[PDB]
Amino acid sequence: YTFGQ
Amino acid sequence: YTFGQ
Amino acid sequence: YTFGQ
Amino acid sequence: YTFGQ
Amino acid sequence: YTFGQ
Amino acid sequence: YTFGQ
Amino acid sequence: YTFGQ
Amino acid sequence: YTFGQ
Repeated sequence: YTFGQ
Repeated sequence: YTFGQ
Repeated sequence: YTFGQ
Repeated sequence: YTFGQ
Repeated sequence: YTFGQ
Repeated sequence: YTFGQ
Repeated sequence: YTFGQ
Repeated sequence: YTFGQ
């Protein structure tokens, strides 16, 4: 799980 | 699990 | 688990 | 920049 | 910059 | 577990 | 800059 | 700068 912003 | 901003 | 900002 | 694995 | 594994 | 800011 | 593993 | 393992 990867969340990038 | 990775969260980056 | 990695949280970066 | 976010790199997750 | 966030690198997680 | 790593938290960085 | 955050590096976690 | 945070490095965690």
